Amino acid sequence: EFQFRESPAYVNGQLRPYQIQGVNWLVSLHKNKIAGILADEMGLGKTLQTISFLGYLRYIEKIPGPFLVIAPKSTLNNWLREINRWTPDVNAFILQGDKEERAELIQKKLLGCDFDVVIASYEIIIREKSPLKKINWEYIIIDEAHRIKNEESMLSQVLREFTSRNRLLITGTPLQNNLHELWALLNFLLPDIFSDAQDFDDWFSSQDKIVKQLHTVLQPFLLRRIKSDVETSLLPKKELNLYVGMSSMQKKWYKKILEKDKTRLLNIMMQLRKCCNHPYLFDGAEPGPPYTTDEHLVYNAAKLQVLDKLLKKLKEEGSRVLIFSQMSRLLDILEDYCYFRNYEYCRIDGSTAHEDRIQAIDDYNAPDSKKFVFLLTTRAGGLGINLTSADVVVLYDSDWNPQADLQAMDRAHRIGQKKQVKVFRLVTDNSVEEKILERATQKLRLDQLVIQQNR
Amino acid sequence: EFQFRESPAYVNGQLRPYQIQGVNWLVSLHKNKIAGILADEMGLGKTLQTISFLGYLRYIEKIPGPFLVIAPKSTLNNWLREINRWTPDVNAFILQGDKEERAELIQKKLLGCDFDVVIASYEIIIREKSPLKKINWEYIIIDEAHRIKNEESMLSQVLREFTSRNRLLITGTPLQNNLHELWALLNFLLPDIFSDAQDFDDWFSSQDKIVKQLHTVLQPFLLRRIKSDVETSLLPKKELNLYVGMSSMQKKWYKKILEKDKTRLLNIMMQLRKCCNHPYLFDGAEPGPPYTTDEHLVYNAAKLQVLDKLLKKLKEEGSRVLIFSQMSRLLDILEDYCYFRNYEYCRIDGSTAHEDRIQAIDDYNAPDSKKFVFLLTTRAGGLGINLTSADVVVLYDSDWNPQADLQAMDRAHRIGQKKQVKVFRLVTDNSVEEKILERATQKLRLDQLVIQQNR
Amino acid sequence: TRKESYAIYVYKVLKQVHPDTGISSKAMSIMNSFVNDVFERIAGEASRLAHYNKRSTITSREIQTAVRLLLPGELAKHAVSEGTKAVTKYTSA
Amino acid sequence: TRKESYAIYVYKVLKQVHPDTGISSKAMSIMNSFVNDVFERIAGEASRLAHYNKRSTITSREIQTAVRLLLPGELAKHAVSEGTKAVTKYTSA
Amino acid sequence: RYRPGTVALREIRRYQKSTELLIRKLPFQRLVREIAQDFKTDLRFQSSAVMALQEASEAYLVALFEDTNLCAIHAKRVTIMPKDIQLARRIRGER
Amino acid sequence: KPHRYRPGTVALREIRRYQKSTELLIRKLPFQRLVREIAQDFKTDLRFQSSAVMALQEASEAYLVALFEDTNLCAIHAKRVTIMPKDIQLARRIRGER
Amino acid sequence: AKRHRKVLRDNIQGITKPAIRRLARRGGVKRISGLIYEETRGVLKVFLENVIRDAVTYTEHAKRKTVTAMDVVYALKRQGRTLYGFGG
Amino acid sequence: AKRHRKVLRDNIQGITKPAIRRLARRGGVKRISGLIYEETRGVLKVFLENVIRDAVTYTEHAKRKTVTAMDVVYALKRQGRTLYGFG
Amino acid sequence: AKAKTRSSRAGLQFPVGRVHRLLRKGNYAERVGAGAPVYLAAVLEYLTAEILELAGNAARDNKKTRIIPRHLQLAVRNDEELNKLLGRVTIAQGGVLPNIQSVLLPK
Amino acid sequence: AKAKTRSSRAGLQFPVGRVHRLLRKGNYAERVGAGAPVYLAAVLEYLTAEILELAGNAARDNKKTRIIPRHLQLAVRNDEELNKLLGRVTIAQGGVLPNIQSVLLPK
DNA sequence: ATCGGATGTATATATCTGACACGTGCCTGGAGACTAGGGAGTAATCCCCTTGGCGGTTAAAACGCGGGGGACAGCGCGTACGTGCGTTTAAGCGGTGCTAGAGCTGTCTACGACCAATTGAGCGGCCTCGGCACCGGGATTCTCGA
DNA sequence: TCGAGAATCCCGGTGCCGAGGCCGCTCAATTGGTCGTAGACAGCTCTAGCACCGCTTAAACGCACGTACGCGCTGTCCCCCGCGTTTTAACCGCCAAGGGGATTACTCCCTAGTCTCCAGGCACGTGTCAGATATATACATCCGAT
Ligand SMILES: Nc1ncnc2c1ncn2[C@@H]1O[C@H](COP(=O)(O)OP(=O)(O)OP(=O)(O)O)[C@@H](O)[C@H]1O
Ligand SMILES: Nc1ncnc2c1ncn2[C@@H]1O[C@H](COP(=O)(O)OP(=O)(O)OP(=O)(O)O)[C@@H](O)[C@H]1O
Ligand SMILES: [Mg+2]
Ligand SMILES: [Mg+2]
Repeated sequence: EFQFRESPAYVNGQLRPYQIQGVNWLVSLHKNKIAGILADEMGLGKTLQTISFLGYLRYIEKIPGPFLVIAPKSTLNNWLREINRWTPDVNAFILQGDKEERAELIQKKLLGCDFDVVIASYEIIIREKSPLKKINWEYIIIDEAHRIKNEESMLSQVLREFTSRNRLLITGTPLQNNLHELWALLNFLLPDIFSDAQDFDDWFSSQDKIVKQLHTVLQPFLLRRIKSDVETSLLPKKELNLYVGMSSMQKKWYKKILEKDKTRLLNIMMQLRKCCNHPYLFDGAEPGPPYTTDEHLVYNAAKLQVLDKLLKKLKEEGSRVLIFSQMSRLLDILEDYCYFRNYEYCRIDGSTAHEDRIQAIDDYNAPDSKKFVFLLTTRAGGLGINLTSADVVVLYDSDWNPQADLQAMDRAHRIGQKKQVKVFRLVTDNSVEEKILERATQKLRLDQLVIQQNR
Repeated sequence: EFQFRESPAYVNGQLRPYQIQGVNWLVSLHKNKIAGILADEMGLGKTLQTISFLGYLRYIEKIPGPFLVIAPKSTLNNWLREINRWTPDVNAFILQGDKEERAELIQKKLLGCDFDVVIASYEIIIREKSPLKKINWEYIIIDEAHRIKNEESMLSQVLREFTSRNRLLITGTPLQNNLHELWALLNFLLPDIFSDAQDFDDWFSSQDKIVKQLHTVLQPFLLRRIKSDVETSLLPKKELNLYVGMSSMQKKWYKKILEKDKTRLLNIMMQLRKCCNHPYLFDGAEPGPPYTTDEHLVYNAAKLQVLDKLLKKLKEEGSRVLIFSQMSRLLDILEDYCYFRNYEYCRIDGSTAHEDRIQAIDDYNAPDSKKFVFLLTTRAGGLGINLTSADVVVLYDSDWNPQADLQAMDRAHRIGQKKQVKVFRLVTDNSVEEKILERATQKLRLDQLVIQQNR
Repeated sequence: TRKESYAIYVYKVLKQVHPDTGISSKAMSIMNSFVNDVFERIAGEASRLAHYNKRSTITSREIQTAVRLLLPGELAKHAVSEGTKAVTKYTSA
Repeated sequence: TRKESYAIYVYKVLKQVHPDTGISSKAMSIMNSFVNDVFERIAGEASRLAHYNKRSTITSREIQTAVRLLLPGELAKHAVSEGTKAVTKYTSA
Repeated sequence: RYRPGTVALREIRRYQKSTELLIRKLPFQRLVREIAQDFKTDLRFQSSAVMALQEASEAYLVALFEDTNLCAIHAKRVTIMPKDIQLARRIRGER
Repeated sequence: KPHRYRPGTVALREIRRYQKSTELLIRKLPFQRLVREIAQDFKTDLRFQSSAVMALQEASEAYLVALFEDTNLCAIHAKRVTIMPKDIQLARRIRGER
Repeated sequence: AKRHRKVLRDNIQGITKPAIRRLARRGGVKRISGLIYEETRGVLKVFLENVIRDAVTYTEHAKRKTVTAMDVVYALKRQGRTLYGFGG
Repeated sequence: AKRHRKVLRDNIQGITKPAIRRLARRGGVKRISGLIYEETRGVLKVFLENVIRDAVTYTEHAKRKTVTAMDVVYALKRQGRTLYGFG
Repeated sequence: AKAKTRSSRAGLQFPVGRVHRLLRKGNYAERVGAGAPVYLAAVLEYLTAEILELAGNAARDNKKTRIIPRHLQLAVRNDEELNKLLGRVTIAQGGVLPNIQSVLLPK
Repeated sequence: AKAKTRSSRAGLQFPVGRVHRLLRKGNYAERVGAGAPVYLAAVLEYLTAEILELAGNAARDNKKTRIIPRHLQLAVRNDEELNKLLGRVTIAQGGVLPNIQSVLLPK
């Protein structure tokens, strides 16, 4: 069939050969009338192949049509700018903003069919579902596919109601927790083909009798390209675990929690995690009032006490830092710390407004990049955004799900890095953090050691 | 011993021989230290023997002392006047009147021991008991003894608390209902001698094995003189039963009661008695308002309808009438009837005040006796008073206890009558009145046919 | 496991009273609560009546008395009418 | 016929509390009816608790809980202390 | 002469100090019997039963007058009036 | 000039529209936090069912609505239209709960 | 005519005005509006109707004909007004 | 110092002035004196104290650790406010 | 033979057998007469019928065809017999009766 | 062996055996534990002691040596906790608590 | 503001007195011993439902300002009610007669419990469709300034 | 006064979801005998409620007076309502972990049922002392002339 030998003429820029192979894969799927998962690793231009394939469907098979692209909120500007850079000839816009503006946009453009590509976030989709359900979509494109890993999630349900000629999924981390997630994704891709949960489960029941069958069943539905066997031009990542103890305040509060010491303690896990991260997250442990930010912050927190030394050092080495955390409040603590330390942060979080997010990213990726450290959270700003300017990623606290950390560390070690990436994960000795690290390791091995080793 | 042959010198007037015999009996009892019942018949001067015996105890044994005479309220003036007529040399007064006057009298005379004879009614005795209990009485004299026939009656109890050298009882009708009454009286007379109820009962268990023993036991404790064997000079009474039916109103109301026809009917007996006496005693049966007294009263009441004929007739014969009734309201009806009939009544009842009673009796016993008919009630004014002026006694309605009727009919047929006494008892045919008459007859035969036949 | 309720019976009564209306789930929960409440009231009162009179048996006449005591005014007369009707019909067959 | 009351026991308690005071008969009847009233309250509450928890036995735990529910404030704690003391001593002997 | 009100306080003190019943036995008994006739004709009574009724009735009325006084004082008065009685009953939930 | 209602009209409109509806009137999260804080003082570290908290809120709002009706009647009795703490106190005094 | 003297024209009027004043004085009342007595009589009569209805129900359930102190006590306890001092 | 933003200074204040006004309006009240809110909060707190005490007693007796709808319903019924619609 | 439900024999729509079991396991009395379940079942059926017709009418006046707690509350609180019976009962989602005191209405 | 009353073993004055019988004859539950009568008797005894002590004090304040319903009423209505316990209870011949509103008293 | 004199009230005293505390005989109900059985406590399991925090959205709450109308104080004016006096009428207690009715006793006997077998009715699970909730759009109505 | 004008009501249209209808268990209700005891019945007896009257006496009822209290009117002011702006905290959905509730199986120990004594609680006399009454006396207090 149409094998699409060389780089597209209509697509600007030159794409590397494996990108052409992926585009060919997509075209094959489109003609065969099957939909698959572009599960390529983090960092490679998955957006670029997607745009190329849309350019195919517009300029070869001549179907501009309605195109729906769903993505995390932070990456909507990224998609818009990229589609305006590679094929600046398609009608594309972001369906975001106030509900008044959203309804206005619907009435003008969405109901006027004056569009080709629509970019929307999950919340808008689940919100603006009635008008979108009135369009016979050709392709529905979901970035960050592991978001629908639960089939009862109302995003999953709503997506299972749109009129779609065909579907297509992107995710850098396809397998998250167990097998059932894959069935969840595929039931969205090919509902008729699978339509079976227990049959899928018992066809394998979690040697060679299964894992080989595992590969065989999904060989045509998935495509992965590891960065080691495909790019290689990239210096590899350097990870590190900085084992630390606890300070006096930390130790005291840790026991106080342990022997149950009028405040509500129901999930002991999160209380211990707060303790290990920073005891000031507990109310009142900070001396005062008056509340002053001079220096009592750093020394009574083993995490931050080590952090100050390491950050200052790297400042003399003159590199750039990314800080990921699980908690917005700890992020506030860190921000106050830099305010004391006279650094130039560029904090992003789940409460940050859209254009503020755009402005922050553009600030940190500026030429000469006035900013030093950039404050993040693993969920909100830990997907898709392209902070290649920095070179040192610091995971303040580990996550219960390793792939959420893989995405975070790969937000800097992606194409066009041209540096050495050093990832400094902080752990606390003799604490639950060790346990969460262990469980994350088992969940991650259940993944890498089995499914995607050949890929 | 002192046999007291002839008429007392100190006592005015001449007393008949059997009176001397009774006085001798009393003196014997006094010396023997036993007390007995002067149970002489109605009409003979029982008061006179009592006064004579007191004159004995004052002028022969020389003991003026304290003397207590208890009597029905209506006869107190009679006792006072008689003691002032026969032996007008003794300190005697009536302890009656308002409580203020009563306390005043107590303080002046009773506590001052400035008295010899005290006359009091039952209610005053039971009321003024604390001051009277502070006198060591020599003789306590109870007229109308059948009043204490129940030993739990608070009059009985209170009398069983006074300090009495000796006792003495008067009653024209000693045996009222059964045997137990006699034991009740004798336990007051000789508490130590008898002091036994069940022993008294079973010593006889109610032929000859008993009634002879009955006579023997009480031969010295009792003295009776029938008028037939002693007076031999009084005209004998003429009794008559005027059987009547019922009028329309009476018949109607009688059924209405029978088949239970919103007003309370609990003792059907009294309701039927009211019906038979006069239906106007029921509220509303009288036509009206307006309420007029012309003639509808007489014809719709068989009792009164017969009464009008008989009363009018006897008016042309020109005799005088006594009317006894069981109910004060029926007495009011009769009074209104005479008001219509322009007769001159002199009504007495239980609500009539003391001096009003005196005035009424004196009016009816006046020379030429301006009054024609005299309205009474069997309980209040049916004892002791001396209406010898009249000659026709009409018992409007029978009583459950025959002796209450014997007293009533004997209030006119007593000494110094000098006429023929005609007693007209009215009965209603086919009514409960027949039943009450039957039961009264059995109670009366249980008396006359057994106990006092020899006396 | 299995929870028993008066749902189907209340539904039958409704389809005899208004043969064309419906009742939502919250409302039928409310009817279930009402039925259990009034049942327990009547049963408790009947129980203590039998206790006062030193019987050891709950019978239709104690149910009748407890009904007259609980239900007010016109409700009691019609309720007793309906109950006597039912027991009469029942004992006929 | 014989009628049972709490008279002799209320009198014993009174002679332990005020060793020199008496109680008139009307007040004695008042105390008797008070005792019966509170007994019936506690017993009924324990019955309902045992029914709720699908048990078929009234134990010191149910009586204790019913006392907590009924008696308010300091009376609850004092009464529970008294009762547990008594049951402890009873079991020890 | 005492000024209006003084005797009112005096008799308040007397009657709050005492304990006996305040309605006469026969009037109350007749009223009870008449009321009872409307539910079952030809009823009998026990003296203790009528006394129980009188105790309960007097207690109830005393409580009602306490609440009525509270309402009247609230309305900035000292004289109790039928609207005060009605308000008290409605709030108590007896309407 | 801008349009303004009289100081008493919007109150009547609110009365009508709130007596017409049936939903809850207190915010669910603040009520839940209050319940948890109160309940902590009897036994520490209790869990709740969502239906338990919802039942509590139903009962609480029902109680308060009844109390405000009684308060309003008291205020009218005193010849005002503004309800006041003395009115609440009197209403709870008459109901025998204070 | 002495037959038609008078009747108390009701039994409910036997609850005399002085008696109601005395109950009010025990309740703590100082000054009494002249209209109070009629509402007081009405209130009392309603209260009695409720209690007596219940007591008669108890009585005739027991197949008796005499209303007893215990019937009244149960009726009051039912009403929510426990009464101490009359048995039970 | 962004870590020291604020606290809602109590949970009882979470019953805001507008919410009390809405409850009053449902009750039928037109004007509300400014002091009403404070003792309204007091009254609500007292009521909740009683009911929750009773429900926690029931839960403790059943040896559970979660208060349930049935426990609350029992507490209300015991205090004399039956609630229909939760079991 | 062929089983006939006691509910059938009495012509009822509430379960006589279930009511009998609830009486017998409810610790109301040592013994239970045979007609007690029938009488109680009939009474509960009647009361339910009354509340249901009232609530259905209340719904119909709102041009609605499913009953909801609002309708139940209106039905109960609008008549004196049932209001007195359920005088101390809270109905979740019931709302209140529309009622404004007259002195508050504008002049 | 010589008999010992359950009341004696528990050292009470209220009768455990009678309470046990009343529990078992009152239809409260199918079975009755062994310590329920003891625990209940202890509680009733305590409450009676509390009320009696208060009423005796109230009597002694009136130079009286016999409790009467008036004293019981005074004790109960002056102790706020017992008053809460017996809120809905009428004590015959009890009288009321002396209480005059402050507004009425003369200026 | 302060005395003077009534006037009600509290207190001490002696006297009944009747209600209460006590002593006796009986029976009936509680304690002891023993047996048998079933309720509940215990341990294991698992799964489900609670908890905590974050992410995004957005509607309600908090603050502030202008102004009018509702509460509160003050004043005058009937007017209704408290206080005091003289009469009689109705209540209270008792006495009588009486008889219905309530409570005890002994006998069956009909009814309700208990048990075993079987079946059908009710519960949980699984489907669709109609009733209702937005939702825009015009009509009507009522309010506030004229 | 009548002309804006904001809120409210219908009202047709759309979708949406919660109601209604159908399909397998399983367990609990019905049938059929068999017992045994709760109560219904008849008879007896004695007691306590009813109705009336008699007699006493205290409270209720009608009347007059004057005062202080409730009610209406006026004025002031201030406090609460209505409205606009901003932001923040509620709401709902995600996402993990894991505590805790709910079932099942085992068995044991605690309660019930029975029979046998016996002693404690009840009914019934009986003496007696706490208290209510009456009397006199002292005192606090209130309302009217200086
Ligand atoms: N042909 C190309 N030439 C230069 N840069 C490229 C090319 N293709 C991709 N990139 C780089 O890819 C980056 C954009 O991110 P990218 O599209 O790789 O995200 P992704 O991994 O495709 O998808 P996700 O959003 O899941 O990370 C840009 O920084 C851009 O430099
Ligand atoms: N010695 C006498 N001489 C004249 N008349 C006498 C004499 N004795 C008695 N009487 C008459 O007795 C009448 C007084 O009534 P009396 O004393 O006979 O009543 P009673 O029968 O004694 O007692 P009761 O009062 O029970 O009838 C007077 O009319 C009087 O004439
Ligand atoms: Mg990308
Ligand atoms: Mg004579």
